[PDB]
Amino acid sequence: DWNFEKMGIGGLDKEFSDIFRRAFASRVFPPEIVEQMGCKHVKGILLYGPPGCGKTLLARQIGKMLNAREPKVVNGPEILNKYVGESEANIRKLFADAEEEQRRLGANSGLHIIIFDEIDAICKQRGSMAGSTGVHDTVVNQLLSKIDGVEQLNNILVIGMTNRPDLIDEALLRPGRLEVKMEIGLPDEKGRLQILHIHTARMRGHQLLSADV
Amino acid sequence: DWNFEKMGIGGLDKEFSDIFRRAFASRVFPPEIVEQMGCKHVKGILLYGPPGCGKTLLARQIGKMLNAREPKVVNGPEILNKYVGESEANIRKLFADAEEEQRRLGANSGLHIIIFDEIDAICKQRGSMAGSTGVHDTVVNQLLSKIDGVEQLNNILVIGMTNRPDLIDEALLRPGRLEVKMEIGLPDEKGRLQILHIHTARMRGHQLLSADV
Amino acid sequence: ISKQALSEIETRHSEIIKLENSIRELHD
Ligand SMILES: Nc1ncnc2c1ncn2[C@@H]1O[C@H](COP(=O)(O)OP(=O)(O)OP(=O)(O)O)[C@@H](O)[C@H]1O
Ligand SMILES: Nc1ncnc2c1ncn2[C@@H]1O[C@H](COP(=O)(O)OP(=O)(O)O)[C@@H](O)[C@H]1O
Repeated sequence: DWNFEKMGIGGLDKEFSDIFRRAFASRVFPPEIVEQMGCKHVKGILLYGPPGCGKTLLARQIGKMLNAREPKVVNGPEILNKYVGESEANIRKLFADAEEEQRRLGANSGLHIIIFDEIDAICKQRGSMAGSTGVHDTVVNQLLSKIDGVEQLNNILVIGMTNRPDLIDEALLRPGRLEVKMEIGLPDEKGRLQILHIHTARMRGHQLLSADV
Repeated sequence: DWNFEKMGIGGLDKEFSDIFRRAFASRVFPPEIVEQMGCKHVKGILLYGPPGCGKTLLARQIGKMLNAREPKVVNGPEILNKYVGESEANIRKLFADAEEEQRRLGANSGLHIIIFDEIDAICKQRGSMAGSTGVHDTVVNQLLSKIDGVEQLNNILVIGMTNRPDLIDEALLRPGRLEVKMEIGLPDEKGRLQILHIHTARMRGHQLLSADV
Repeated sequence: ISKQALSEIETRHSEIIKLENSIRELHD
């Protein structure tokens, strides 16, 4: 079901074409090509734009169009730890399934998609804060090590959303972790038409719209 | 049992008419047509003006008028705690009842009214107040992450009140996000007459006021 | 002039009172 209107998106066809071109392509190709080339599968994406401008709209639709297990979504900075250390336990409990699957099966495991709402809530300048407790540094470093480090990962996809790309530490943006970046500006006239239609199909279905409109 | 006069608010008839039209229109018509439309109720209202113009009393009376449960009010920044993480835990407990009730019955639950006083005390511009502990930026992120997001809620209504509407977040006042933004202004002569009559009703009824006035 | 403070908790599960009751009972 790749209708793209049954799903309900505001004429963002070109956006999806470009994202599939850039990524999700090595994902549907012969592994043998990936051995001759030796190019790894991209595992980082970012979607930012006018606050809630259909920013979570497609985030709530991608979970359907995929023939793998339902992607796990993290809704905002709920990684709270009251005693000591369990913030790093929470961060750990996100990637356990990927580790287990990769150990169980390799080169054909599948994909696991993780979504961080309010990325900006938890990822800021490491040294800027002067607070006595350094929890933010602790979580930032743990996440950095998990996404990138001596240990290798090949069956994950991290997606990040912020309504203000500015308060983000540059270390997390180094090439090889979140190299890809994309913006969602505003809807064209033509896309506005499809939008109106999508937002008015039921209206016309039950004969509640005056022909003058 | 009800009456507009019973409340004892005068001079804001247009304001009440607009509020009722844009807030309570979908909650009074027979369910069949509204359900045939697939429209989501508005769940946001914001008020502001100079002190002593009857903003507090307005919310007091609007809450009292409903045949719903007693509204839960928050008196300024009263949801802060001395530890890491319980600003969010406090801003999150406010929605347990609505979520539970929606999941038990669904589509037939009563409204849940929440009132914030001086919203500007807690919710302000992210990227500002560059002090320490980043708690404010975390609270704002949670509040938005919870008013809207991956989960759906249709039995809530939030009222905010401020005096300096230029310091609130942009998305917090966007569509479906305190979208209705009203403007209470100093009364007119007719408003003055109505007000004086309202505050001089218990006197004429006991012959305690001389007819000379 | 500036600065604010913070606080934190830890895993302690002492319950020395109950352990003291128990061990005293053991002694008797
Ligand atoms: N182009 C669009 N097409 C369809 N719906 C859109 C579009 N732009 C915005 N919307 C509407 O905006 C909402 C999409 O969710 P939204 O992006 O606001 O969530 P959010 O990212 O959690 O919000 P916020 O960032 O403000 O916390 C839906 O009500 C959706 O219908
Ligand atoms: N429309 C109105 N009807 C009756 N009283 C009003 C009205 N507007 C203002 N008042 C009077 O003004 C006062 C309300 O001020 P209030 O709205 O509480 O200020 P704030 O909004 O800063 O808290 C009350 O004493 C009330 O008698």
